[PDB]
Formats: sequence, C-alpha cells, structure tokens
Amino acid sequence: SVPPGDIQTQPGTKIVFNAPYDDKHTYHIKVINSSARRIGYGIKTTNMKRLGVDPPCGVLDPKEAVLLAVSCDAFAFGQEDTNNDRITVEWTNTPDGAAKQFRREWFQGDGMVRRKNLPIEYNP
Repeated sequence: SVPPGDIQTQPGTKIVFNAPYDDKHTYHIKVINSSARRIGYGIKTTNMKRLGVDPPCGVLDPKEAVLLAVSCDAFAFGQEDTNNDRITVEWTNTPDGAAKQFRREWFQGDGMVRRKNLPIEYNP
C-alpha cells in the first residue's frame, strides 16, 4: 500500500468567479494525474446549495486528465458570505486489480488520502 502522488490542476491555486451572479455560471478545472500510478479521486465543495461539481469522482490513469465542471448558481452576493468557499480534490492510489470505477471504499479502508484545496474567490 505507497502514498498517492501529485496531481496538477488548472487553475493551480484557486478559481475566480466573476459577477454577475444572477445567472448560473459553469467553470472548468483541469485535473491531471502527474504520478506514475492510477488514482481514484473525489471532489467536494463547501456549499452544496450554490456549488456543484461534475463529475464528482472518477479514476485517472497515469498522465490522464479530466475536465471538471464547477457550477455556481445565481445567488445574492450582496447579502451573503463569500469569503469561505473552496473546492477540494481528494485522491488515493487505486488498489491492485480494481476496476476503473470509483468506490468510496478506497477512502475508508487502510491507506492514505491526499488533498488539494482550490479556494473560490469572488470578483464582483
């Protein structure tokens, strides 16, 4: 069982959502598996009501990339909290002879889970 390797994301440190916020805007994040091993990944957000990611989980062979769609619903920016949103990429090396189909179990059994945060920044 070896620690999960590194991924590369685009954008690499954060994602900026531009107003207007009266419409749903769909952004994209590129996740690349730079490591030498197959990895399973899950995506999480701090605001299920406003934020959505798709696909929310998957598998990535070495050097394979996936393009995720991060949607941001319309909302009243002018009256809400916006200094706390982030998208979280979690991943682990896929166990030996496992299918290219994501199992939440990979993150619950003995092993290592790695994570990368991508804070959301609002440009009003």
